Amino acid sequence: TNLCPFGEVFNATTFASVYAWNRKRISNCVADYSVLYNSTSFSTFKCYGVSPTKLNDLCFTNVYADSFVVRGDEVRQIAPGQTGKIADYNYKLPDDFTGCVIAWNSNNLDSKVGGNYNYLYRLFRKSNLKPFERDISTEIYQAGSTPCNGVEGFNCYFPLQSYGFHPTNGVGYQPYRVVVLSFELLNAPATVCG
Amino acid sequence: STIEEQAKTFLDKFNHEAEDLFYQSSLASWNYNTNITEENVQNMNNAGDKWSAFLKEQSTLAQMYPLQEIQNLTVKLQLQALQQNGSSVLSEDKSKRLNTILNTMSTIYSTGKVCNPDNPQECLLLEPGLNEIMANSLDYNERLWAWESWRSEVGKQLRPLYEEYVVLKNEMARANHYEDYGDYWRGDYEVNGVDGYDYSRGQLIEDVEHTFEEIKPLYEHLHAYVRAKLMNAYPSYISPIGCLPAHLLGDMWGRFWTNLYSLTVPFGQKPNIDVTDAMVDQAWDAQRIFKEAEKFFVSVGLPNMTQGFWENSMLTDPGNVQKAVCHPTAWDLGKGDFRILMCTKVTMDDFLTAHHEMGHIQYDMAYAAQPFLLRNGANEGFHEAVGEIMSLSAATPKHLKSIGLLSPDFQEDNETEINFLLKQALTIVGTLPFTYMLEKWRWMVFKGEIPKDQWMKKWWEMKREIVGVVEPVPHDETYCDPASLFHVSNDYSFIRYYTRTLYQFQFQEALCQAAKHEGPLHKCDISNSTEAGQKLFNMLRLGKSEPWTLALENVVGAKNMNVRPLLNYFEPLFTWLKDQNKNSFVGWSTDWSPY
Repeated sequence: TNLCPFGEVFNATTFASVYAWNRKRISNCVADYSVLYNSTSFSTFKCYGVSPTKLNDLCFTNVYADSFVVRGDEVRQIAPGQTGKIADYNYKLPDDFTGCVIAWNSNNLDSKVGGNYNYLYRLFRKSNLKPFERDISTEIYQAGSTPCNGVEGFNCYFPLQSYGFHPTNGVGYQPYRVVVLSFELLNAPATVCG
Repeated sequence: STIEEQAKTFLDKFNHEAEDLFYQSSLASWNYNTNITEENVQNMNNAGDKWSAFLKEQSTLAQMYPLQEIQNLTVKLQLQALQQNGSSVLSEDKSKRLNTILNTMSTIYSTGKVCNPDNPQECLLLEPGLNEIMANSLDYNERLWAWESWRSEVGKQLRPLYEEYVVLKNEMARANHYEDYGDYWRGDYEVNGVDGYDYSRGQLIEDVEHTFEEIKPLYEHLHAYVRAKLMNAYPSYISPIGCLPAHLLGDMWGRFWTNLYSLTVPFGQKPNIDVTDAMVDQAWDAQRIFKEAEKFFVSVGLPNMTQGFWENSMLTDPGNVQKAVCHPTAWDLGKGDFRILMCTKVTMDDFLTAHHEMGHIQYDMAYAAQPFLLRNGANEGFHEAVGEIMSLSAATPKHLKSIGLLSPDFQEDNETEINFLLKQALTIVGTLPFTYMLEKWRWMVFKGEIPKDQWMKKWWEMKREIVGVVEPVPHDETYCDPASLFHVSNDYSFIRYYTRTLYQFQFQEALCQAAKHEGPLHKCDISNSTEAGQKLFNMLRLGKSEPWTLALENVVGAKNMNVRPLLNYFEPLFTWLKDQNKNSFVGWSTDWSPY
């Protein structure tokens, strides 16, 4: 019917951080996953629950695309059943996730001389998130038990901390753009049949 | 919540916030080094004082959590590291004048001008000439003149400062709950809280001396040989039984005996191995040297070099429009940024210096997965040890035949073997008595068993019982020769060299035992043996995470520095020295004098 815009998600002009990650709905279109599969422009392309080759011959009820920017080491934490700061307090994939995770290097785009501090991430929290939840809160996190009344000090820190992306950093400390495609299939009418 | 978790949260935030400031200060200082200009000095010291202020505030905030409640030892190590007060302990005026003393002593040592009496219109520094005179002269009286003039002048100019420098540093030590500044220096080897591996700060002494005895039988005989041949060069001043004078040994101080390979060669009519001509014949360059360097390490089973290493580093002097300082250095800038700075030339010596530096870089790559504060060697000797045992393997005839530099028809015999062992001995075994004596004297001046009125006396009264070098000009207490050396004048530790030598030969013995090598040990090469590579990596990745006693027991099978590998490495030399001195006088007596 209509070829749907993978171009607005993959070749976007701007991406968002990992604490406030962008989620966009894909509905009533025909998708071409073969373009994405052997594009050989993606560092990692890993699909859980569906085999990567048989994706086109399958129909889905609702498909979601989430986008953010992470570090090079942290891409392994974007997977079902892993721990770390990103997997605990930033982006939690369930233990039954049906979908794909894509990440590719963006040092050409996302890094600058003098550094680029505009991609942020949350480091502390009071609990671990359950799957597919977003926390945008910017409240001050106390570590101990003494109050600090909305102002930082001892044992009270800001929860958000900023990335620093320089052109000269190593592979592990370089920016990676991540798109997570989440599929859900149930007994409703269809929306995305390639 | 227990202070257990509060401290860990503090440390986590600290690591994530400190990595970045480290990286910026690092890149600033790098760009200054590879391009000298006042603007870059401005950028450098700005970023630096930012980083220093950061660490000061972090420590003054970290002092709060008391470490009698923490049981996890990594947390205790990190908090102890971060808790150290530093020179911020003492009062404002004391810190002011102490920093001023340090800076002025360094400056005055670096700006020494000595002037000869025959040409008062031409006066010369230390580092270009003075060093050249005393290294490559064959004249007695002129060398004694240069030596006496330099030592007398700068020693009398420096001693009044160092004198109470002593007590200021001692109180700075004492405040932080120590007996003497020597204890603060020795604390780098301290380990407690792990049963079976504790190491008191005093134990080191009781070790370093207990080793030195075993090292004297080999040393004594060498000191005979070096003396006997020297009798032929200056046959009007030296004694058949006495000690060597000071102005006959090469460098200004005698820190090494490498400058005497000309007058003390075993078999002179035989040339050594030097592949400079073989390199310029095949038109090598910097890229080829460093490629072979990384190839050696890939053979042993270690990582390759980062792409940023090839892109951003400077492996050639960049010409005359751009200046630089090209002391060979291996840079860890953080965030996975590893580089090398070197003004390379196509020579044999740089072929080994490249291996030394890449060994440094490999250590830094190995411990990069540890917390920020635990990113160093186990103690202050391990970096240099791991750097040296690589040149030691790459400098054999076997590896050089493998690389294709020497034609495979180069046959070696017992004369060239003894040549290599002697050239190694001069620079390795000859630096140990000097090192041990120097730091023993510093420890005794700091602990106070050498009253002021006797200081210089016991200095020489040590040189005659340990090193066996007598002073050509008599000195009273108005002289101060130990303050002349760069390391002592500018507050650096000095036992790192002794422990480095010992750990170095222990590592070599262990590795090229597990690497399936039989024969004399100075022929062993670890090229193409992944078994030894993993045994080394299981020590490299730890960093300061766990006591150095275990870090060493992993690789050598022992918990303390031992000399049997070193004495084993020099046994082919010991056997020949015993027969060469079968007739000559071995040892020395203090009953001789040069004046």
